[PDB]
Amino acid sequence: APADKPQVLASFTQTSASSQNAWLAANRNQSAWAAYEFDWSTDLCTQAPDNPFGFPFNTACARHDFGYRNYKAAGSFDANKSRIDSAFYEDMKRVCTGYTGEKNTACNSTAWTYYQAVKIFG
Repeated sequence: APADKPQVLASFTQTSASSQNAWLAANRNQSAWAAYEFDWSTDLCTQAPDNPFGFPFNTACARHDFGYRNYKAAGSFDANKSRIDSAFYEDMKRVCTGYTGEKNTACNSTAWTYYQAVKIFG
């Protein structure tokens, strides 16, 4: 793979909106990133806790899968797990800002539950 793969992987897995935006563009153009041989497989939120109100967290889950799978492939998972989990939480919170009142609180509560369900592993 290219020499800057570790840096590209870091850039796609930060908690910032710009990192998520960069990853989203790559996700839509995976073939353009073929040289990097990233693991683009994801189960979306199928292995996550219940989502009774149906908030659209699929993309949040997808980027979290990307972070986990690729850092595990690089053999440096334990040291990056925290940031990946946090980025996941931030991605979900971004979704929630689109709601007000009860919905906003319910959305943030579901986001917290999802985050805690992965944080339990370490």
